[PDB]
Amino acid sequence: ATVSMRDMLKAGVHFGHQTRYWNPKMKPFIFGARNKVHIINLEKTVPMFNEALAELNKIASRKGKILFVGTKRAASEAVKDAALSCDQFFVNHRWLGGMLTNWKTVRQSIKRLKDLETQSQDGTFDKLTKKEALMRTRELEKLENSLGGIKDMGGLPDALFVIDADHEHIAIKEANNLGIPVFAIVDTNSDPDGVDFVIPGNDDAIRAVTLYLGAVAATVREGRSQ
Amino acid sequence: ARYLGPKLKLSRREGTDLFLKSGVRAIDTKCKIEQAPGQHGARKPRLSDYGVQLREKQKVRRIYGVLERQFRNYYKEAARLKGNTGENLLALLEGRLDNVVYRMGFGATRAEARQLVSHKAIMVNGRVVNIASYQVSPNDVVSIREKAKKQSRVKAALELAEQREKPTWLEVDAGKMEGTFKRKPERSDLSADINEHLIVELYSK
Amino acid sequence: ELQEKLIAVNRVSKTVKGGRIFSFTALTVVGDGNGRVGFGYGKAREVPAAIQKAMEKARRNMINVALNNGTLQHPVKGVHTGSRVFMQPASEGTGIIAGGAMRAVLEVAGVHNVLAKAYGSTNPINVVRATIDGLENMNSPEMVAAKRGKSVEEIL
RNA sequence: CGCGGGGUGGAGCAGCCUGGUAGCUCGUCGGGCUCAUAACCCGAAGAUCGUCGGUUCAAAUCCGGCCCCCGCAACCA
RNA sequence: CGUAAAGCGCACGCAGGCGGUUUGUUAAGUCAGAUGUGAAAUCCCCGGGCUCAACCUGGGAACUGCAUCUGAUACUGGCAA
Ligand SMILES: [Mg+2]
Ligand SMILES: [Mg+2]
Ligand SMILES: [Mg+2]
Ligand SMILES: [Mg+2]
Ligand SMILES: [Mg+2]
Ligand SMILES: [Mg+2]
Ligand SMILES: [Mg+2]
Ligand SMILES: [Mg+2]
Ligand SMILES: [Mg+2]
Ligand SMILES: [Mg+2]
Ligand SMILES: [Mg+2]
Ligand SMILES: [Mg+2]
Repeated sequence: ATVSMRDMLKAGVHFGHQTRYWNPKMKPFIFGARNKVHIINLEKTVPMFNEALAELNKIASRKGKILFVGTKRAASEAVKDAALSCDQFFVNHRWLGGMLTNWKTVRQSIKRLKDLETQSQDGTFDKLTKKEALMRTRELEKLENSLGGIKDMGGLPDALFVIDADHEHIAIKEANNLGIPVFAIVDTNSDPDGVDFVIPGNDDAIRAVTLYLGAVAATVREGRSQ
Repeated sequence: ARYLGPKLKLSRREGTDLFLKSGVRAIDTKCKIEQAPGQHGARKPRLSDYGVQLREKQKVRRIYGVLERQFRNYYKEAARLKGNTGENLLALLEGRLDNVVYRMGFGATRAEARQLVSHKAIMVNGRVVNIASYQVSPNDVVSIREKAKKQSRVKAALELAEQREKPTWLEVDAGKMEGTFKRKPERSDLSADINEHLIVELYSK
Repeated sequence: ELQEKLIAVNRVSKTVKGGRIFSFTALTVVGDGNGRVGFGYGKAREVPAAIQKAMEKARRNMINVALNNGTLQHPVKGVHTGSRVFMQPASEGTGIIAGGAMRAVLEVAGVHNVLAKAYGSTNPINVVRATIDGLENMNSPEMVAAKRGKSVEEIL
């Protein structure tokens, strides 16, 4: 809903990477350097975060599908909880190159997963040999990790919320290709060029990602309540 | 200095009625209009860009019965004039005396109209004019001289003209056999299957 | 309503261990004759498959050109790799006096009057890219005035 | 039979002219939606373009045959 | 003009080319106007005469130049600080 400088500063949003890894494009949002580490200017974070929240709310009210993309070890479970609890979709394992631009092929895999999953419930993996009941079970496990968050999406989304613009550059680029706006939490070592709603701030602390996700999940929840 | 070969052959090569016959019958009843002439006629000619430009130019030349040297002079004159080069070129071709006498209807075809002009049956503004290419000016009066006012070919040609779209820019009377060229026709009044830009482009290569 | 045109088909080879693998490339341009034009380059083992891939690719990734009554706004220059391309607005009736690839792209984009001249390598792929880049880097009085904070009459 | 027109998911319609793309509306299945239905939303399924042929790298499109449909067509004591 | 042809082996330096900023002045370059001249024909525009056309012809435009006179002083040049 609403966040403030104290909450961001308690969760450690102002901390950035070390100076020798920064992006010169990220200079405007940089406050200073302390002990060879950049410090992110929260006076820029707060209005940008609130402005991104407003745009996300408007999309949610118009029944837009939101794809929560975050795949680092520090934000995988965080992004899964936020998207389940906001009734939207997510990716929290390795992003498949071409999820969006190659949606036709990726969709065939979605159909395969649904059929395999229903067969498991029915009991189909009993007539076949034990090996065929472990192979298919292993296939279902892999397909769940990869496309288990977008099996019900059914189409190209209307916005992406990428936790790490650095790590998830492929997803951002596919979004830019298709036409889908990106809301991205962007650290000091990252490139904000492909992002439409930049949100400067630390993207590696579990506390910070939980902060961003709770606020974003509440906004989408309230916008669908409408 | 005039094409004397078969007429429907040109219409088949262009794949379009060139009005080279009077119109007593249908061109599909007189020839195989859908098939190009010659041994390899049924084949579908895949035409290059230079080919389409050349075929367009040849279509216009064969409609009006104008050879290449004179036609090139027309383009030069049209390009020199002010306005639009393609529309000017069509205007000159329409101003030829053979075309005018055909359009008012003292001739089944443009070949028949041309023979009348040549054989001194036509008068513009009261004077016998023998020159086919003679450019008629606005407000001119074209008449059939008294000596030739008897010809059955003229009578039947007038009847056939009643069966075609009557040009809006000339004023004809079939009782006196005299027409008035009021104004120069526009691109709205001419058949839009012509593509003049191809001719302009062709002559600009 | 989209007019399409195949500019060039070209046979290439790969020279695999067994010998030469011949495949085909097709360059096509599509446009709505009213300011939108795109180009598509497709490869395949057969000519129909190649042109089909190119046409589909070209229907996507189209762009919008600010056309002035079937003519250009002002003289433009386009450059891609070794191909330079000069284009100039002309007066109604001139026609499209352009080169080989430029002819197809301009006709399909709706330019009816232009004076064009390619300087440099006349490779069709690079020529098409340069002419489309020139048509895209061309601005109209409305956007120029908006950029400069004036009215169109102020800019004339 | 004569002349003209027509045939595209179950239904109703574009696409044909300029040869490269099966679109629009309803309907069907499944889900959400609704306590449920309805309304709404999202998917999923559904045509080989009447058929037989030719044209041509390529045909719903261009050409012909057959099939049907429709209008007109001169004939009822 | 790195590798396709193409940076002298390197430097100093006369002639030459180019010249930070301010004021004043001059008016050379520059610009504006005016005048003289730039033969006629030819090219171009609007007309006219040969039945049309080629051709001939009336008027105009043009001849992008040069010279002189009168002005402007932004910039370049000169001179002065
Ligand atoms: Mg001769
Ligand atoms: Mg060269
Ligand atoms: Mg060498
Ligand atoms: Mg060398
Ligand atoms: Mg050296
Ligand atoms: Mg030196
Ligand atoms: Mg100086
Ligand atoms: Mg002076
Ligand atoms: Mg003279
Ligand atoms: Mg005269
Ligand atoms: Mg004269
Ligand atoms: Mg000075």
